[PDB]
Amino acid sequence: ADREDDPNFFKMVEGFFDRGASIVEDKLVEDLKTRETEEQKRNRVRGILRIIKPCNHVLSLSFPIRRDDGSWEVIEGYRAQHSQHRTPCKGGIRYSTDVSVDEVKALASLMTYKCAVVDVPFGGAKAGVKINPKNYTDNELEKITRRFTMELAKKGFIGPGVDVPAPDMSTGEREMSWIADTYASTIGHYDINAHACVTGKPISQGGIHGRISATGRGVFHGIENFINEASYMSILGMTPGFGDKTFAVQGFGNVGLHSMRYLHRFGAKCVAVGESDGSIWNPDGIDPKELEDFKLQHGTILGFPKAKIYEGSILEVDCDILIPAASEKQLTKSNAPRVKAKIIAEGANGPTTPEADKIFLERNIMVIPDLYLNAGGVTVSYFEWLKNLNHVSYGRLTFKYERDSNYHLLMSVQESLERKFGKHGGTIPIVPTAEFQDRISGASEKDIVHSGLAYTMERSARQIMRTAMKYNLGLDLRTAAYVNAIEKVFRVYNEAGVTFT
Amino acid sequence: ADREDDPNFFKMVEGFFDRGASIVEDKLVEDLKTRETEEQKRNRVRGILRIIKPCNHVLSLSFPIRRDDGSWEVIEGYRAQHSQHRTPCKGGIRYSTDVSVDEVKALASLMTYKCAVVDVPFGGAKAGVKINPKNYTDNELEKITRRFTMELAKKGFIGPGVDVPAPDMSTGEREMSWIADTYASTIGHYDINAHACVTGKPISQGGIHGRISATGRGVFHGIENFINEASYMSILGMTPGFGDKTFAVQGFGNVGLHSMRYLHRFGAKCVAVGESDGSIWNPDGIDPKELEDFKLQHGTILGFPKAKIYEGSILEVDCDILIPAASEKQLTKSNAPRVKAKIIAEGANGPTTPEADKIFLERNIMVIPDLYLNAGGVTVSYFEWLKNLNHVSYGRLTFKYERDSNYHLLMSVQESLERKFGKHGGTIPIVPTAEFQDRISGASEKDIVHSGLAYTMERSARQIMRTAMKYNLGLDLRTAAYVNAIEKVFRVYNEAGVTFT
Amino acid sequence: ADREDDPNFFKMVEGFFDRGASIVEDKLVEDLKTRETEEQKRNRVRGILRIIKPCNHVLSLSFPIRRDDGSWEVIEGYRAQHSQHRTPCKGGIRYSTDVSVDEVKALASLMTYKCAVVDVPFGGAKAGVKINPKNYTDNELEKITRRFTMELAKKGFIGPGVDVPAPDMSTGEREMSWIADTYASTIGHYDINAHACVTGKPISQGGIHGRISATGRGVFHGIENFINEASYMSILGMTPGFGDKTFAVQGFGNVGLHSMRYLHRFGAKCVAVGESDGSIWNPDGIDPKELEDFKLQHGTILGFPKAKIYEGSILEVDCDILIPAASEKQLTKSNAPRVKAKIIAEGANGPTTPEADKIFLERNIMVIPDLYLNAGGVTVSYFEWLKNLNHVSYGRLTFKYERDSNYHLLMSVQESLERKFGKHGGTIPIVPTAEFQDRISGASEKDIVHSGLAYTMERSARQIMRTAMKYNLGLDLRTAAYVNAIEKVFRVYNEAGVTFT
Ligand SMILES: NC(=O)C1=CN([C@@H]2O[C@H](COP(=O)(O)OP(=O)(O)OC[C@H]3O[C@@H](n4cnc5c(N)ncnc54)[C@H](O)[C@@H]3O)[C@@H](O)[C@H]2O)C=CC1
Ligand SMILES: NC(=O)C1=CN([C@@H]2O[C@H](COP(=O)(O)OP(=O)(O)OC[C@H]3O[C@@H](n4cnc5c(N)ncnc54)[C@H](O)[C@@H]3O)[C@@H](O)[C@H]2O)C=CC1
Ligand SMILES: NC(=O)C1=CN([C@@H]2O[C@H](COP(=O)(O)OP(=O)(O)OC[C@H]3O[C@@H](n4cnc5c(N)ncnc54)[C@H](O)[C@@H]3O)[C@@H](O)[C@H]2O)C=CC1
Ligand SMILES: NC(=O)C1=CN([C@@H]2O[C@H](COP(=O)(O)OP(=O)(O)OC[C@H]3O[C@@H](n4cnc5c(N)ncnc54)[C@H](O)[C@@H]3O)[C@@H](O)[C@H]2O)C=CC1
Ligand SMILES: NC(=O)C1=CN([C@@H]2O[C@H](COP(=O)(O)OP(=O)(O)OC[C@H]3O[C@@H](n4cnc5c(N)ncnc54)[C@H](O)[C@@H]3O)[C@@H](O)[C@H]2O)C=CC1
Ligand SMILES: NC(=O)C1=CN([C@@H]2O[C@H](COP(=O)(O)OP(=O)(O)OC[C@H]3O[C@@H](n4cnc5c(N)ncnc54)[C@H](O)[C@@H]3O)[C@@H](O)[C@H]2O)C=CC1
Ligand SMILES: Nc1nc2c(ncn2[C@@H]2O[C@H](COP(=O)(O)OP(=O)(O)OP(=O)(O)O)[C@@H](O)[C@H]2O)c(=O)[nH]1
Ligand SMILES: Nc1nc2c(ncn2[C@@H]2O[C@H](COP(=O)(O)OP(=O)(O)OP(=O)(O)O)[C@@H](O)[C@H]2O)c(=O)[nH]1
Ligand SMILES: Nc1nc2c(ncn2[C@@H]2O[C@H](COP(=O)(O)OP(=O)(O)OP(=O)(O)O)[C@@H](O)[C@H]2O)c(=O)[nH]1
Ligand SMILES: N[C@@H](CCC(=O)O)C(=O)O
Ligand SMILES: N[C@@H](CCC(=O)O)C(=O)O
Ligand SMILES: N[C@@H](CCC(=O)O)C(=O)O
Repeated sequence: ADREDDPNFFKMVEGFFDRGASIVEDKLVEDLKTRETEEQKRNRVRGILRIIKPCNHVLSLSFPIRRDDGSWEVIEGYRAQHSQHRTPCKGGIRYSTDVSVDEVKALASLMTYKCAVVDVPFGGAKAGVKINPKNYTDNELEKITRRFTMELAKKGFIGPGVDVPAPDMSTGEREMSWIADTYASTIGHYDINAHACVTGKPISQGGIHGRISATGRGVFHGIENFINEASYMSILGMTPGFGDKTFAVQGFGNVGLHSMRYLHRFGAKCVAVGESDGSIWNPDGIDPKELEDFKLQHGTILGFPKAKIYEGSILEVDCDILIPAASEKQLTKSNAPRVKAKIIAEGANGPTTPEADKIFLERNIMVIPDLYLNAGGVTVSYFEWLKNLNHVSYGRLTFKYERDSNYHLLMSVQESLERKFGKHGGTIPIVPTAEFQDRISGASEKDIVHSGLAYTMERSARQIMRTAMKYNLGLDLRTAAYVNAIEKVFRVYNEAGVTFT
Repeated sequence: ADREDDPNFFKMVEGFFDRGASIVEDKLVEDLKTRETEEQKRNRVRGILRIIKPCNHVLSLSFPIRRDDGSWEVIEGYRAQHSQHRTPCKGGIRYSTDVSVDEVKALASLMTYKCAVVDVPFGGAKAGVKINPKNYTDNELEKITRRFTMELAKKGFIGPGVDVPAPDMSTGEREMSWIADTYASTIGHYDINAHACVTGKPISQGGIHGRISATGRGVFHGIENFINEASYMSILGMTPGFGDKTFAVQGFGNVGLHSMRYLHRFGAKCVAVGESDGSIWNPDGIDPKELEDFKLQHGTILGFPKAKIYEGSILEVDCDILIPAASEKQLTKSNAPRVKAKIIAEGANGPTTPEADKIFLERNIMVIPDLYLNAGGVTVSYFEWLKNLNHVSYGRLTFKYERDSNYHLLMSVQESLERKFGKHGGTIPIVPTAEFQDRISGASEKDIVHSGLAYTMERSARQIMRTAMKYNLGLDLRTAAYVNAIEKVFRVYNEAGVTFT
Repeated sequence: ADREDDPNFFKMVEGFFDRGASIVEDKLVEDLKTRETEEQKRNRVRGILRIIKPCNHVLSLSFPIRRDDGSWEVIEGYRAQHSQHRTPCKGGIRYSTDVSVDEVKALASLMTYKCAVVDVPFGGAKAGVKINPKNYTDNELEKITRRFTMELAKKGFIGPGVDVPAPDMSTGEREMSWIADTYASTIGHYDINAHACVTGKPISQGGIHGRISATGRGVFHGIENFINEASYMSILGMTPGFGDKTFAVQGFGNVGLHSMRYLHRFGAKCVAVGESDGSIWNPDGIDPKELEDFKLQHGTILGFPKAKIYEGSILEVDCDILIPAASEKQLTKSNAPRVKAKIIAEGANGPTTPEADKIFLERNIMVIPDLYLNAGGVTVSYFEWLKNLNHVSYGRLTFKYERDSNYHLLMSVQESLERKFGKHGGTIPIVPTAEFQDRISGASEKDIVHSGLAYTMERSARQIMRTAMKYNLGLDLRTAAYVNAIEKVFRVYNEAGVTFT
């Protein structure tokens, strides 16, 4: 944590909101066309916004466990539900000591708008267990997450139609596998959609393919849709395309390692990798496989053979693209000036504070907002949820049909050409290309996740790019997204009677 | 609020706990008799205590209402569940702007031990809606409490087997009548015990006789069982009995008005009555029926014809018995020295801070602790709960039997005496006394509440007086009660496996 | 039942398991990637296998039915749930006097692996009512199955998210229609997915097209994918293709009649048909839609005009392909030597005992295992289940789109060719082939069942073939399938924490 700029997390995000609030508030009053045409439209709007910003529910949990050494410990744990204009709430579970109600109240709110950015029909939620996960044995962490699932389940803070958790900092597949099992074996025993209570699940437990990457893949597509618009690259003095760029990732978690993998593939070059014990560096480039294989073996990126051990801030490392994939409030009033880089891809949730945005705005540094960029996490989870509901491995019912159907479709173009060019213009093979033989049978689960994600990272980027053009926000993409979010979330409340009254 | 001594409410009550924790800690290790005789007994005790102290659950609510003037307002609202060693949780709903999570986390904990004092089998809960209730119209207050019931019901913070609210500051019958009706008409629709979700209900709604008084009646019984022990009255330099005492009540609510009524009856004089706008005074005595009739008509005690307004603190009024029936943290390090008086009957929840107890201890001033004294509220509610479970007006099935049975019992003593004293002994009428003609048919609902309350304000004062003798606490009755509470609450956790693990 | 080889049914199938257990045990330890790398990877593999083998749950039912003649009779009835690594359990209901807990414990286990073979996400279950169904009137059989549904429903052994029965020996559509109706009208009254509690339902009740055939269709696909692989036909000394083969089916039920129909169509020629009263024979060929018309009219295949009555065991009939579609344990140590045939297509559940496999292995006789071959039953049921969850007749929402879309797609190939070949080159009709006019609108429910089944009988055969090659099992396809099943079922347990603990 910084101190010069360590603003309250929930209020910080409220700040981002209140800015989007004003910028559409005119439009919201404008298409509202009710009888009560006045500034009653405005106060009907300025009331519904006041209903949105604050969280609907927060549950606080002091629950015991008996540690491995026979002793008793009390665990603090929180789950804020921000909005519910879409049931079920969505949002991850975070294991840290930083965990605090305001931090979960903040992340939850982010999930509300984040889902509104990428048109996932979930209300925002989040949750923290206030533990250093390093300091508990795996059996302790199991007994902790299972118990946390119970106490959440009993008070209505996890359920396929109510609230669907997912992984986050220091939680992943394993934790999610437990959360399902408890709910499936206990309270959700008769629930057919029981295993749809939580995403990020291991594939064998009902998870969806590519969800672990997913968030990092979406990070790729988010940087892409912008870095391949010279209209913005003209404003950063950079060339369109990944081919020649250099980047740096703070954090090497599920968002870091996979944001590094998907860029080091589709073009650019990793220069430096951070972690909560220090960074490594190499301008020549760092291979993600080698580094990952070194973090698996030795549990730290430090001491990488093919990269020095950068003294200094990772956020300041000279590069093109800075990807904070760590915790929040990392770029602040004080270090934001020194960031030497040109594109900020917020992988992590709110890693940049509003005072860093004002600097980055001035310094013509493009911050790709947290709302849009890591929405790949929720999007693929949103798929993992529908998979759990449709109870089929996607593609299965149809494969040998849009296959045979296409081979017959092709055989029509063929017979029709032969049937005009005689036994005596030849035989005309109509045959799938190489990059159609791989789609000849249609959508597999692998593919849907990719294209389903690819589509809405692209679509929702233009939805931002219009709005940044429209209201003339330029490189203030953060305000552009919250404008879109505030509008979509409002549409629900407006056409609803707003409350059971 | 004071500012020399305005300690954190939850931590304040934790303070009272930690004191009781140490004093029995030895005994708890003592009767524990496990295989693992050590100071694992002590750490197995000190762990279970660490599980008790902190609340199990807190739910935080920002829910909208439409005010009367068509506008939207967001309402903040909290319900901490302290313990659950007894389901269902019990505890009131408070309407104030003082409402804060720490204040509800504090009161909830008090309800846990309060129920343990008077052997009510409920875990402690409480709840606040953070509104000034006077600033909302009755229609607003209705759709505020109804909505608050919903959001509590949905997240599992109200239910006959889960959590049973009750009235408190600025809530009473009317609110409770709403809380039932929503739950009964909505979520608890099929629940046979639906109307058992909340106590303090109007009699016509399933309430129990004398519940509104109840808390103030129990306040009478509590002062009584002590003021009629010269062993304590020798230590205060005061005479046993109510007949000659004078008393002052801060606050004129459900706890004030009825603590005043039940003492001005069974003996002593009212000298002064406080309220959040000032106090009235009259050493000659103040009649509760006249005052109440003046507060009903004019909505304030100020300007009472037969009592001027008192210049100065109501708590400092010269008198025998000080009854704070207001909000908490009223007697503090700074005004506790000046308190004229000799018996402090804490009607309100925690109206005295731990530093005031230090002074009162020194100054030989007997503070009758909040745990024991206002437990009449929960006790009669506990009856109101059983009534809604037994679905019978108490006494109904038996009246004309323990009636006819007694008249036949009497007719046996008679015939048997005649059957020995022949003719020439006369006829010997055996006839109920006047007081026994009123009980000839047995327990009515009125009576059970009285004696059922009377019993356990007695049986539990005993249990405190035993323990203040035992561990030699003298006039530290507050520590005496927490000693009983901590022991009873522990007795559950110990014989339980402590957690599903 | 045989005498020399009548092994315990559950232990028999355990035998098939334990064989597959050892063969992958090495691999399972191999890809296990834990840092407890020892031969304690082996013992936690050996533990997880020990958890798989035995059934999780068996429910035993003595329930009364009143017969038609006013009298009372008690009905014995069992439902073992083998595994639950996939909810909901799947598996049929069998009406026989052979029914015994061991026999249901056995079939249930088979359903677990059977679903793992063909990647249906269900745990294995089965159920028997211990009645001779011919000895009860249809109104008796109705009140029997309805009552059996209740007692199963109440104890949690039937439910769309819990356990989904289906037909089996002496049960079919009619019984399944009842099972739905009771649970739809009673316990599942509010359940939206109520009618998804049971498959095999009549089409009008929520059933899926072709489910009655389905199992026999899949029997066709199974024999096919092998008999069209000369790599195995070289090993049996037989020619690839159906065109010239002769087969014999023991049993003429849902599995027999439709295994006969789908082969007598797509090539080969029925030689003999068994039933529980004797067989018929005709080397010239037997038409299924004469023999069925004779069984419908006369309730027996015996005395078929165009086929004499056969003089000995149906299993011993000289032919190419032996299809046991009867009860289990039919080919044993004693008659397995004299089976005069080259391909054994286990339609029935476990019709061949492990000692018969030992002979068939030696005698180079290919047994197509029960796991793989009749998995068409569960597969189409698995479709019937998803249909009742998706609440739409498949294909409906899209028909007139992938139709118009294709006609527009074709119109693009056309206009683009015309756009290049001018008025000079003519008009170039692009027109669907005959085959493709029947798919022009896309997947109907009929088609999905076919291709959806066709695919996975074809995707899962070529998971067996490329495990029989891998671990060199040759014509031991039964061990090859259990190797796949044990692996897929393992994977869930491994990545799960394995139990609530
Ligand atoms: N798992 C998922 O699907 C999603 C995660 N996110 C966000 O990504 C961010 C974190 O990524 P995770 O997925 O939880 O992976 P993670 O929890 O495994 O990442 C943390 C790793 O990076 C290091 N690290 C943590 N904080 C650091 C800091 N301030 N400075 C330097 N190094 C630090 C730590 O040593 C740790 O090893 C969060 O903001 C999270 O909300 C959002 C999209 C999806
Ligand atoms: N206990 C449960 O019911 C859980 C829910 N599911 C549901 O399964 C449905 C269908 O797709 P998936 O089964 O996930 O297969 P999948 O093809 O999507 O991939 C899952 C992995 O497990 C393998 N697998 C296939 N059948 C399996 C079986 N019966 N048991 C264990 N592993 C099997 C697959 O070959 C694959 O390697 C999903 O819609 C999901 O909702 C799957 C996991 C656990
Ligand atoms: N209603 C019940 O059955 C139970 C309530 N209590 C406690 O009694 C106390 C309050 O009385 P209630 O009947 O609950 O509600 P109430 O609102 O009817 O009574 C409170 C009275 O005291 C006045 N007041 C509030 N704060 C004051 C302050 N700082 N200074 C001077 N006057 C103030 C208020 O104007 C009001 O007249 C609280 O501690 C409450 O939690 C405890 C036992 C049972
Ligand atoms: N809507 C409601 O009022 C609900 C209340 N209940 C149960 O009602 C039960 C009966 O208690 P009570 O008989 O009221 O106490 P009670 O002790 O006062 O019964 C005798 C007197 O109460 C009056 N009374 C009795 N039943 C009444 C009724 N249904 N409506 C209006 N006045 C009535 C009569 O004037 C009678 O003289 C309670 O025990 C409660 O469990 C449960 C469901 C709904
Ligand atoms: N309907 C389904 O879903 C599928 C059924 N199976 C299995 O196929 C076998 C046949 O059952 P279904 O076709 O389903 O219904 P079914 O009950 O109508 O078929 C039974 C046929 O076999 C005859 N039969 C009984 N015992 C015999 C014996 N010792 N010798 C010769 N014939 C005998 C019966 O009289 C009748 O001809 C069963 O073992 C079943 O487990 C396997 C998977 C799918
Ligand atoms: N009753 C159930 O089983 C529940 C499941 N669903 C699902 O909704 C869909 C129902 O469509 P289907 O009627 O099965 O397909 P469909 O309309 O193509 O007709 C198929 C069969 O249903 C009957 N049928 C034809 N038209 C009908 C009509 N307008 N209304 C009622 N029956 C008609 C005929 O017997 C025909 O053989 C299915 O997917 C079903 O699984 C929906 C609600 C409850
Ligand atoms: N730890 C780690 N995970 C990987 C690595 N490569 C891929 N993954 C993840 O592992 C899963 C299996 O990946 P693949 O079988 O290669 O399939 P894919 O669709 O090509 O996946 P991607 O190339 O990652 O988009 C994917 O969901 C990836 O997210 C790697 O090198 N290390
Ligand atoms: N608010 C209020 N209620 C009263 C008062 N007096 C009586 N009641 C109610 O009417 C019932 C009959 O009163 P009483 O005849 O005096 O008998 P009681 O129950 O011993 O009186 P209390 O305990 O003082 O209420 C009581 O149980 C009370 O519920 C009063 O002065 N004020
Ligand atoms: N019992 C019986 N059912 C038949 C027979 N022929 C057709 N069917 C029914 O028809 C269904 C499917 O038939 P079709 O719609 O004609 O499909 P198809 O491609 O023309 O050929 P099939 O599926 O073999 O009949 C089967 O599931 C049976 O229910 C028959 O000879 N006997
Ligand atoms: N925790 C991730 C993923 C949320 C989810 O997939 O539900 C996020 O906040 O974006
Ligand atoms: N609010 C009162 C009454 C609670 C109840 O009766 O449940 C108290 O805290 O004692
Ligand atoms: N009874 C059949 C069908 C099971 C099902 O479709 O559920 C079998 O065991 O394969």
